[PDB]
Amino acid sequence: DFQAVFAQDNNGIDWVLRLPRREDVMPRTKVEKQALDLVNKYAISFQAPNWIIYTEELIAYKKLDGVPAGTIGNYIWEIDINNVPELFHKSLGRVLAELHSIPSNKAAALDLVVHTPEEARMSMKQRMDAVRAKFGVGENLWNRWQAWLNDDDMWPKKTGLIHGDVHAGHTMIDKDANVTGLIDWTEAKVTDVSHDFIFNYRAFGEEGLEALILAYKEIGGYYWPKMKEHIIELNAAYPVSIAEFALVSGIEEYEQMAKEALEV
Repeated sequence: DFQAVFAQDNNGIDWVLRLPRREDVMPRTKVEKQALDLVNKYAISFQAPNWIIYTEELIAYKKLDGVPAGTIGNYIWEIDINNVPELFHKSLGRVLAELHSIPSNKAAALDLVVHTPEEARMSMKQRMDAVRAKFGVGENLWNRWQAWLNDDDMWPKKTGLIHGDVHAGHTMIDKDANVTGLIDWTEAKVTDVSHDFIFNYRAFGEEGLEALILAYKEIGGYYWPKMKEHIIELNAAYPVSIAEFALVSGIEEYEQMAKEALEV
């Protein structure tokens, strides 16, 4: 959908230019642009791409600081789970807490999706149902999901502005592995903040998840007693996402993957 071009300003500033490959960039990027504008307005403890050039001809922004975390010959490698710097979880907790605290009404005024907590729960229910109607779901997996869905103590009572596509490759870090920015904001919306914790669980296990929760809680982010359990059930609902991708992509490999992951 776009070619990426690095370059430098006359004044020595590094830039990223997005060359559009399709004639519908504007309505297809409007949400991302709005989200980025929002995040840049309110965030001060991390960077997000700031699209100060936004047209059909061109979308361009000043290059963020730092390097993406993890893998990029074969010089730079994925994060070593045996040796994660503590500053990593602490700083990601700081960043997510700031992001998740950005005023929801400001999002509601824009074209971003904004879920109350009840709408986030209902959203998960419907996505599960849709997926099941298309592919079916194994009995034990389905029962686990339903048990989670119906468990009032698990579900958060507040929603916030999330990034929605948090992975190592989307996290900009400095030399000390302090997170300094995030990229790729296409999934930004106001919803269950738990989505932004899934990465830590999957890449770093229960320990990493706990480290992140601890930092987030300590710096003032919204916390509830079953948060960790909830994030783990949300992780257990990943096959919904795989099935969703099979449906939209029509790619057979992922239909196969979906069916295997849905335990049918």
